[PDB]
Amino acid sequence: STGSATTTPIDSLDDAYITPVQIGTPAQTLNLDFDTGSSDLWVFSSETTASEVDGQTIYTPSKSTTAKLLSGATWSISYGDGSSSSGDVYTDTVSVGGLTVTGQAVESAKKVSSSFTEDSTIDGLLGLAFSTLNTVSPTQQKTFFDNAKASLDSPVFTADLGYHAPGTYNFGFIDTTAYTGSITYTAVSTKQGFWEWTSTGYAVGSGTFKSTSIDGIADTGTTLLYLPATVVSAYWAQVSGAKSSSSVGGYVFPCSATLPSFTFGVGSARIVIPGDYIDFGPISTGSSSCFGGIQSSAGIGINIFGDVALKAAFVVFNGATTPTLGFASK
Repeated sequence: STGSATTTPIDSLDDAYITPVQIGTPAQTLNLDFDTGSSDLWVFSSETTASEVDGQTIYTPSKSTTAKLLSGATWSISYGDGSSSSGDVYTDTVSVGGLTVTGQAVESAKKVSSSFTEDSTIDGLLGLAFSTLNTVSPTQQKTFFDNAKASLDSPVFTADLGYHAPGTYNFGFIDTTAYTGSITYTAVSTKQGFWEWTSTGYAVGSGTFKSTSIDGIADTGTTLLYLPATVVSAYWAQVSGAKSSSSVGGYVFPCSATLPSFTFGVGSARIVIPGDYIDFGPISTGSSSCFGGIQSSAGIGINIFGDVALKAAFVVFNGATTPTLGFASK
């Protein structure tokens, strides 16, 4: 089997992407944030504290003839941005772009933190990291991809995120029309549960490529590109007036600037992030200070190849017995 679904930016900045997902019988369609940095499929639901729902579409398990309470199971998750959610668990039928999994753990939120409430466009998350990170207790649950893998034509999914435009998540096949040149594959460590890999270096604008190993994670659920402070300083030093602002929480730059591109290495190959992809717009409405899309990871503990980087590429998440990542230009 295969599946193919369009993923759409939630706003004019590409802060996140939502993909429609059918849950239950009859189908209830929710728009979920596909997140290769986590491993829980959780939804706003009829069980979510009413004051914490503000415009999201909810899953109502009592209206699904295929929903079954996973008795005793609870979940609770905290994300790198400080947001969180928790609740109980049903199993139900879940379909993405025509690919159907029966018995998928659907984690029903009883509580969500304010950032989720405040984002009316995201009805939940669909985790695509390794199932070892799934938070369901006492019986850890598998991701949608893990459950689907055996049925897929090939044990892969691909992320093709758009810049200010829709893109595609495919399951079970590699669309050879969706990228240019060849796909370069690189090793993955699953030791932390992430799609963790080592970039071979970087370049700023037309500058020379610096060969240096940068370990990080391919994370569709993180907006920006988070890299070591040395690398980020070298990038922003090429932008007149750019500075790190403790009050804003990162590098800002004059909105009048034209940003240089940023290149990252995948083996001997190179992925170029156009400068425009690094512009996240005014820090507050009407400001002439703009927020940068490349930020330091120094306070995180891990480097994160988030959407800023991934949307410059066609990305293969290869879930073969030894997982690997593939990147192609597009």
